[PDB]
Amino acid sequence: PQITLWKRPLVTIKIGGQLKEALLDTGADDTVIEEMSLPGRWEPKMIGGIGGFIKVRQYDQIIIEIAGHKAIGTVLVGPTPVNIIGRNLLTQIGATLNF
Amino acid sequence: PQITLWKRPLVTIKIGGQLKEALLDTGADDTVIEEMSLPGRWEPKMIGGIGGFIKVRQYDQIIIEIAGHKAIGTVLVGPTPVNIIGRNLLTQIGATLNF
Ligand SMILES: CCCC[C@H](NC(=O)[C@H](C)NC(=O)[C@H](CCC(=O)O)NC(=O)[C@H](Cc1ccccc1)NC[C@H](CC(C)C)NC(=O)[C@@H](NC(=O)[C@@H](N)CCCNC(N)=[NH2+])C(C)C)C(N)=O
Repeated sequence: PQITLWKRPLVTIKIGGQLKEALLDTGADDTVIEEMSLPGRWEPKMIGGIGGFIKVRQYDQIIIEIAGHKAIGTVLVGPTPVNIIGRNLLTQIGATLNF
Repeated sequence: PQITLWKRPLVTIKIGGQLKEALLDTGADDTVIEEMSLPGRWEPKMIGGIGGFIKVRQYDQIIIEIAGHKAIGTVLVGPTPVNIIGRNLLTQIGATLNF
């Protein structure tokens, strides 16, 4: 897929058997998903963004399918206004920005 | 160019008469620049992201050259942690997201 940017780049993902919508974000180092139950151990972390810092639960080596492509890596879960797929996962599906 | 996502995608931009380094942010609807005295009128605006909102000043019709690509649109100036080139300007340089 060659995704143009006139609209927000929304993609369907499947995490924990659950389908959700997420924004492919090249300005995010990591991947933060809204509060949900995820099987596994998780370590408490803090990340920051434009408005400041938020507390998240950190899950390692989670299997996640982004637009059909699979990836296995870290997923942070917490109070984000929107689900974001960061660079840690976008590199796994071989996404690049072009112009 | 084709930008890979192993590292933050940073490019040099030109606003007003100065050179800067900005991050191409596919998950930013808007463009927000670090604090700087740009001549011209503006309106107060509130912008949010992860963690909350920040107050910014809004300038319209500003010309920015990004990666040797001139565009023109609204720029928001405020105490942002990084210069962020959003979709309002990315669509003007014809940038796509491909995986
Ligand atoms: C391996 C870990 C690395 C270290 C780790 N990294 C970070 O914290 C880095 C700097 N932060 C990030 O990468 C975070 C996302 C979270 C994350 O990836 O962890 N990135 C971000 O927050 C980037 C911008 C940025 C980049 C780098 C630094 C700071 C800021 N923006 C992400 C964000 C996504 C959006 C859909 C909410 N976009 C925005 O914030 C833009 N906002 C918008 O476009 C709004 N119009 C959206 C709606 C707002 N309102 C609402 N939802 N009710 C803004 C630039 C105008 C850490 N914790 O220190």
